[PDB]
Formats: sequence, C-alpha cells, structure tokens
Amino acid sequence: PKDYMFSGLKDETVGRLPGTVAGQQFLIQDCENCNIYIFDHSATVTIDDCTNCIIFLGPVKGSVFFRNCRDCKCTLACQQFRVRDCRKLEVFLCCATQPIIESSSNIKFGCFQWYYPELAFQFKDAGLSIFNNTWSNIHDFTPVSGELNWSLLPEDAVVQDYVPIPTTEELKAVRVSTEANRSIVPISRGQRQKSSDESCLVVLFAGDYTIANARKLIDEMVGKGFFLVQTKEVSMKAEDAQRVFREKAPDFLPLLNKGPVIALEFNGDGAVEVCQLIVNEIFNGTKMFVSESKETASGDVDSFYNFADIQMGI
Amino acid sequence: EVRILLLGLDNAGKTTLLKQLASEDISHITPTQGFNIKSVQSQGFKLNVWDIGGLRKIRPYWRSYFENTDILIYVIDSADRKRFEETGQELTELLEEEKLSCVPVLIFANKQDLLTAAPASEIAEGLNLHTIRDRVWQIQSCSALTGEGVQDGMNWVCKNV
Ligand SMILES: Nc1nc2c(ncn2[C@@H]2O[C@H](COP(=O)(O)OP(=O)(O)NP(=O)(O)O)[C@@H](O)[C@H]2O)c(=O)[nH]1
Ligand SMILES: [Mg+2]
Repeated sequence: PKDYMFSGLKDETVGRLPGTVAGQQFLIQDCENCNIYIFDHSATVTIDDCTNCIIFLGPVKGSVFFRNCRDCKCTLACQQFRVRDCRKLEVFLCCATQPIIESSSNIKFGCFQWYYPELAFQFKDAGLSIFNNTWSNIHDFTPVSGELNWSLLPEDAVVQDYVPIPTTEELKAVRVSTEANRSIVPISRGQRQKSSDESCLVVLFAGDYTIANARKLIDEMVGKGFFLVQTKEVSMKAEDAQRVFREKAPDFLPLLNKGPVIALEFNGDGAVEVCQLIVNEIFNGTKMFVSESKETASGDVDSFYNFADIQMGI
Repeated sequence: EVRILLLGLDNAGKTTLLKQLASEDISHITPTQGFNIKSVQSQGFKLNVWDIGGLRKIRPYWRSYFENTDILIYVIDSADRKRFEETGQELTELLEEEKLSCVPVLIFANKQDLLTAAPASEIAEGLNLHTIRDRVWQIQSCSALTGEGVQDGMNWVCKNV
C-alpha cells in the first residue's frame, strides 16, 4: 500500500504528519521545485533524481541515500548518510556514523538544527541517540586532487534560509522551531576549525535528569563563550572508567550500571576552569567527571573516544 | 575451515549481516572502506567471512578477494527496487568470474522487514536465477535487522560446504 512515496511532483509543498509513517520506509523520486516535510520516524529513505527541492526528514532508523540529486536543501537525522552522483547539496545533518559521498561535488554540511514537540520521541522510536552525531566527518570515496568535493556550511548560516518552516495548512499543525536553543540535537562544531587548543571533558551518568543536565551545562558553557565540539553516548564498563577517569574512577564506579553515560567535549581558552566553576555551582549533589586542568583534558578526551570508538567499532 | 565472501551493493546490509552472525551491536555500523573479517561458528564449522566494501567506486577491489573462496554470500537490498538492475548486473559478472567458478552462491533477499520489500519470488526470476547451471545456488529471504531468516541461509551454506 505505497502512499509511502512522493513520485513525480513539481512545484508542490507536501509532507507527512506525526504518526503517519510510524517507522516505515519512505521513498522520494523525480521531484522538482518541491518542499517535502516528513515529520515522523522512518526505517530508511532513498531520494532519487530530485531537482531543486527542500527536504526535511524526521529520524531515520537506517540509511538516507541521495542519488542523482541537484540543488537540494535538507535537514535530516539518520543512522547512515550516503550520497552518489549529486551536485550542490546543502545538508543540516544528524548521523550516527560517518557521512559518505561518492562521485559528487559541492556537498555542504551543517549540524542538524530543528525542533518540534513530537521529535524527541521519534528519535527514540528510530533508535537514534541525539548525542551520537558525527556530521562533519565526511569521507569522500572519489577525492579530486587540488580541490574538495565537500565543505562545511558557515556557522552564521540561518536554517530558515535553506529549510524554511512550512506555511501550508496541513503542515503548520506541527509546531516547529529552528532556533539553536530549542534544537533536539545539541549544536556541535565537530571539525570546525578551532582558535583554542584547550578542551574539556564532562561525563554525566544515567538518570532521569541527566539529559536535562547536559543541556543546561551546554547552555552555561555557550553563555560564557565556549564551544561544544562533540557529544558521545555509550556504556561505560569498569575497565573503561579506569582508562578515562584514572584515579578518580572509584568515585564513579557505582553509577556505571544505570545505563549509557553522556560525554561532552568543550573548547575554548579557560574552558576547564569555567566548566569546574559551573558544575560546582549548578550541580551540587550530582556527580560528574570534569577534567582537572588544561594539561590533562586533551588526554581525557582521547581516552574517552578511544574506548568508545572500539565499543561502536567493528 | 570455511572461506566466505560477503558481497553485494553498498547499503545492501553486508556488515549488518556480518555483525548479526557474530551476534553483536548493529546500530553503529558505518559504510565500509576496505573490508572486515570475522570468524563465526555454525553447525560445527569455523566460518571466516570477508565483508567487503560494496560501493561502485571500490568494486574493482572485489577481484583481489576471490582467491580460495569456498562460499559466495551475495546480499541484496530487497526494499530498493531502483537498484535491482545494478545489483542484477554485478551478480551476473561475479558468476562469470573464473576464480569463482563452481563456488556455491547464496543470495540473501535482505530487509524483508520492510514494506516495499520485494519477495524472494520476484527477485529470483527477476534476475533469472533459474538459468544458473554453473553451480549450486539458493535464495533466502531474510532481515539483517532482526536476524530473522539469517540462520536458514547459513544452514544451506553448511549443507553445501
Ligand atoms: N530495516 C532494515 N535495515 C537494514 C537491514 N540490513 C541493513 N539495514 C540498514 O541498511 C544500511 C546499510 O547497512 P550496511 O550493513 O552498512 O550495508 P553494507 O552492505 O555493509 N554497505 P557497504 O557496502 O557500504 O559497507 C544501514 O542503515 C543498516 O542499518 C535490514 O534487514 N532491515
Ligand atoms: Mg559494509
């Protein structure tokens, strides 16, 4: 019963409201000058031979595949991201794994920045963690010496300019915001160039208020002029807590078994000190790991990605 | 000790299948650059599966693995009809390969958990598989996501080692 596809549409604005796909595959093909909004979770999405489209894809349990597409603007979250035979794509991405391009040019990437009330649950139904996002991490299977088939969107890029909010009847029943501070996926710089070579690691442990804590912390650090590089969500075993936390592991061992930890990488001159001050004021009674100094933070971050890379590796 | 080659188009689910056989986490599987190796016990056999990257650009490396392959497992995205012709063509070229002559091939009609998923029936004769007489072959509907139907494929693999 394939009312799970958009096929051969021109000059239209269509989409899907919550509960209307409920984790099924979705298919886009042969669409020109269309605005497509899929506000629900998907199994997987292929986009074939689309020209000058605006696409939003709610969380995708599997892969998102762009093939033979030109001048598309998208915001999407997915487990895998794949691109082939495409030109001039602009993507606001959340991806579990490494984004991949092949036989493509002018592909531009930015961090997923979107919100609506139903979205958080959709991520959950898609089995996608909002903290596992490697969006800047592109591998190009067909590099071309002397140039670059992909880049990053400027940080000052405003989401409205690439993926406008829907203004049709059907579609504004879904209450959307493209503000950084309301985004379900926290905004990460990934591999954006940095001015500072000071990082800070924070690890929060599973619990009902942890997610909220991560956000509040993120907001406090950004308020003081620091940057969020990366987030991670992974199981910490006792062995792993020893590698990362070292002779501070004892203090955290009790907590490791309630579920996955949440790691945050902060960046900026003074990051560790300022991070310590905030945690000390705003999370009394809540145990978190914060790097001791500028001198050890780098070590901290590496050890964490090391152990976590292997847990998520093959 | 059995040598398994895992091929099929990028995104068909080769690695997801490999990690299900080794019974491991499947939610952080990245597209494969290079290849992956895993030993798996089934039915009393030690299976060395070679999971090879399958995107168009790196298929020319497939050849360098044909050597001493006991079994070809070939994986298809059943829920991606658009690429039926492309996988159709890669499979036909494999079975022409001299170094793979006589090698039993199992086809996995993968992702049957999905809606657009074309049944093993349609794919089979869609690739006119019934005109393979060089070797023993089988089509197994499966889902590398849930692991359902996988064991049934592997049982046939053991039957034909
Ligand atoms: N729903 C569903 N998704 C599946 C199934 N098998 C694989 N996938 C999904 O399909 C995508 C591709 O899987 P992957 O294992 O990377 O395929 P691959 O054949 O190794 N690709 P590559 O050749 O690039 O390495 C992932 O999003 C994976 O989660 C399945 O049976 N059902
Ligand atoms: Mg793979």
